[PDB]
Amino acid sequence: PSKAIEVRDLIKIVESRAISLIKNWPENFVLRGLKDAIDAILNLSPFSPIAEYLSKLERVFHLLSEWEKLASREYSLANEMDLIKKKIIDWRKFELSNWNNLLKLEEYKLSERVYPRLYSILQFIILKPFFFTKQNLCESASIIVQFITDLTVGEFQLCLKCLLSFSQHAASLRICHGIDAMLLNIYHYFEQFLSKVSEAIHTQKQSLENSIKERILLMSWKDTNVYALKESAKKSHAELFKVLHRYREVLRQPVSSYLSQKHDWDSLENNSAMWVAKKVNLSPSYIEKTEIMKLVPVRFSNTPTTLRLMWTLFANVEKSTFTNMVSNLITDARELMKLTPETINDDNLSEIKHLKSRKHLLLTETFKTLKAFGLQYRVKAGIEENLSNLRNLLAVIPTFPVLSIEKVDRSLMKSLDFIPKFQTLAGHQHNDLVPEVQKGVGLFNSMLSLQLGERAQLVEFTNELLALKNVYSEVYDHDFENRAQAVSMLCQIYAIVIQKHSSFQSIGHELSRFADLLSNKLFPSADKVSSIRDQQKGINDLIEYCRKKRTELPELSYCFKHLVSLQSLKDEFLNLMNFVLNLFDSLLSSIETATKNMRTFKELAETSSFIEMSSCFSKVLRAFNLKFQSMKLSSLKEKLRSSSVDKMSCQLLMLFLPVCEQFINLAESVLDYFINVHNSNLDSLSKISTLFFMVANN
Repeated sequence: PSKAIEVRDLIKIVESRAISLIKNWPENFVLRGLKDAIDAILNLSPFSPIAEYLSKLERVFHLLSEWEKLASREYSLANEMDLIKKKIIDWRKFELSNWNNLLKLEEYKLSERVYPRLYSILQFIILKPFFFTKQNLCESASIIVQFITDLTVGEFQLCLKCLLSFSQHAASLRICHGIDAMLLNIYHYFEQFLSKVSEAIHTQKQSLENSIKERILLMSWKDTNVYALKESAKKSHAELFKVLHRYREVLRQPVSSYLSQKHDWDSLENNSAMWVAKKVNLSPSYIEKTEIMKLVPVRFSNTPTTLRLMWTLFANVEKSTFTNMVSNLITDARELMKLTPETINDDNLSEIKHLKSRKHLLLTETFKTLKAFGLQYRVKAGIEENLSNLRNLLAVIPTFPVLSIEKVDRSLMKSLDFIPKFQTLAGHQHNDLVPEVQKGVGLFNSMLSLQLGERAQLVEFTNELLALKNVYSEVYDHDFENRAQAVSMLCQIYAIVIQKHSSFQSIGHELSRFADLLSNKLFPSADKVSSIRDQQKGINDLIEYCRKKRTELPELSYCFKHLVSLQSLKDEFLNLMNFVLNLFDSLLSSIETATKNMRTFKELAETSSFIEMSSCFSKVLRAFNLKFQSMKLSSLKEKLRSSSVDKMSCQLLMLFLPVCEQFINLAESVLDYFINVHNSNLDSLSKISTLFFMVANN
C-alpha cells in the first residue's frame, strides 16, 4: 500500500542512473522521455486506484523499454526494465490477491447508500423529538411504512440493529417517555424470524463465492506478455462486470420478497436457592460469634430458622398448567393431522371420515370453548386495536425495562409475527366447518390482550423487584476520585510524553508504573479503606515525586504540567429500631401479597378458566414491594443524615442489605417460577395457535 512511495523512489534512483548515463550521450531518444516518465511517476501520488500508479509505471516502463533496448548499449543498463517488470508482476499478484475477495467494495457502497437513508429517516423522526400517544401510533404507522419502504436485505439486519442502536443512543435523551419500550418491541418483532433472510443472504453469498472462485480460478498465471497481459486483464474485467450484474441479480431477491414464512409445528429453572448470609465475613463473623447492634428484641430473633425458612420458600414454590393443556392440544393436533395421512379412497372409506370429523369438531369446539373458557368471544373492540391497527398494536405492546424473560420476548415476537398473518387469515373457517376464522382472529387478540396485561403486570413486578434489588444493593472519597481520574489521564499523558522522547523515559516509564497507582485511582468503582488511604499516600508521594521528576529532568512543559497537577491535587436509635420493625411490616406486606396471590395461583389454580390463576398472578405482580421500599427509603433517609454510632452502624447496615437480599432471593425463587410459567404459557399458546391455524387451513 504505502510501498508505492518506495516503488517511486526506486524508479527515481534508476531514472537518475539512466539520466546520468544519457545526459552527455547524444541520441535524442532516451533522456527527455525517461525524464518525463519519472516526472509522471514523481507527480503521481494516487493510492486507492491501484491501476492509476500502475498505469503511470506502465507508461514509464514503455518509455524505459524504449530508452534501454533501443539505444545506449554502453549507457542504458536495461535491468531496471526487468526490475519494473517484476514490480508489475507483484502488482498483478496484489491485484489477484485483491481479487481473492472483492464483494466488500460494492457491499460497502450499498450499505453506505442504505444507512444514510435510514439516518435521514431517523433524523426526521428524532428531530420531531429534538427541536403524543396518538403521535406514537402515527410514528408506529410511519415505522411500518419505513420497514416496508426500506426493503433491503443485508441492510435489513443493519436496520434492525440500527433500530436497537437509535433506541440506545436516544435512551439517555429525556425527550420521550415510552419510545424505548416501543422500539424494544419493534426491534424484537423485527427480530422474530430474520435468520431465514440471513440464511438466504448466506446462500446467495455462497453462490456468488462459487461464481467468483470460477471467475478467479480462470485468472491464471500469465507471468509474461508485458505488452499483452491486458487480454487476461480485460477477461477478468468482463468476468467482474458480468459477475457484478449476477450478484446484483442475486441480491435482487428482496426482503419484502423474503417477508414470508410458514407454520407447520412448534415445541416448548423452577426454583433457585442462594444464601449470601456468609457473604460479608464480618456479619458472618457475627454469625460465627454487640449490644449496640443487638440491643433490643425486634421479635425476629432467629436467623438460622429464618434461613431454613427462606430455603423452604425456595423449595415449596414449585407449585404452566395452561401451557400443559396447550401442549396436550398441540400433540392432539399433530395426531389429528396424521389422522388423515393415508391414501385417497382407502382413508376416505372410513378413517378420513373420522379424521375430518375430529378436525371439524376440533374447529367448532375451539370456537365454542374459546368463547367459554377464557379468551372469550362476543368482544371485538380490541381486535380493532390489536388484530387491526397492527402498527399501533405493536406500539401498544408495553415493553418492560428489558433469560426466561428473553425467551418469552422471542416467543412473543414470533407469535406476533404469526398473529399478523393469523388476523390476516380472517375468513377461512368454512373449510374448517366462515366468519369463525375472523372470530378466531378476535379470540387470539383477546388472548394476546390477556398476555399483554400480564406483561405490563410483569413490568410492574419487575420494577418492584428492581427497587428491592437496588435497596439490597445500596450498601468517604466517593466522587473525590474525580480529580484522581483526571490525574490518571494526566499520568497516561505523561507516560505518552515519556514515549515522545527523541535515555530517560524509563524513569517516566517507572513513573508510568506510578501511573499504575493512577490506574488504581480509577479502580474500586474494610481493608479497602486502607487501600484508599494507601492510594492517597501514594498520591502525596507522587506529588512529591512529580516535583522530583520535573526537578531532576528539565521537563519544562512537563514542569508546567506537574505544577498544574499539584495545583489540581485538591437519640435516633430506638426510633430506627421501630422503623426497622415497620419496614419489616411493609416487607411482610410485600411478601404476604406476593405469597398469598402466588398460593392462590399455585394450589387453587384449578378453580380458574384461564382467569383466576391469571388474576392471582397479576395480584402477585401487584406485590407491595413499593411499600416495603417506602418504609425502607424512610429508614434510609433516616440513617443517611444520622450520626455514625459504630456500635450499630456499618455491619448491621450491611446485614440489612443482606437480609433484604435474602428476602429478594426467596422472591426471585417465586419470581423465576412465575416467569417460567408465563414464558411457557406464552410459547405453548403460540404453538397451539400455530396448530389451530394449520387446522384452519386444513
